[PDB]
Amino acid sequence: YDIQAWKKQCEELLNLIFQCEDSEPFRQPVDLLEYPDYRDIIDTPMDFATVRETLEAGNYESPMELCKDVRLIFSNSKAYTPSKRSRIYSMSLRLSAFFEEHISSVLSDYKSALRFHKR
Ligand SMILES: Fc1ccccc1NCc1cc[nH]n1
Repeated sequence: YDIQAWKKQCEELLNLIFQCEDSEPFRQPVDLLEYPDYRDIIDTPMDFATVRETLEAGNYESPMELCKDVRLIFSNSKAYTPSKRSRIYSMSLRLSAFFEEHISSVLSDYKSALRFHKR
């Protein structure tokens, strides 16, 4: 029933993601000195520190907004990868599976709580 519970749930999920070794390439913005043409392919950079900071600033209204930004981290990795077998891309697929497995109940509980609020 709690319309605000998603925020702490997302904080705890981001804590789990930061503990995951697979998140290391995604914890901070992609370095343009390491990948000079990054912005020629990727229009909207995103990373987990920017997601956490947006959440902690009170700049997400719902877990769907957070989920859209986290998914952008993974679609950027898929768009920039030179191969479907690359190391960083392979790490993003596992991390995406972990994130989707955990965010599902957060989204369901929030949407259910909001429907109850507007009943
Ligand atoms: F070299 C790559 C292979 C596959 C996906 C992404 C990259 N480089 C960009 C990046 C993203 C996060 N860390 N570095």
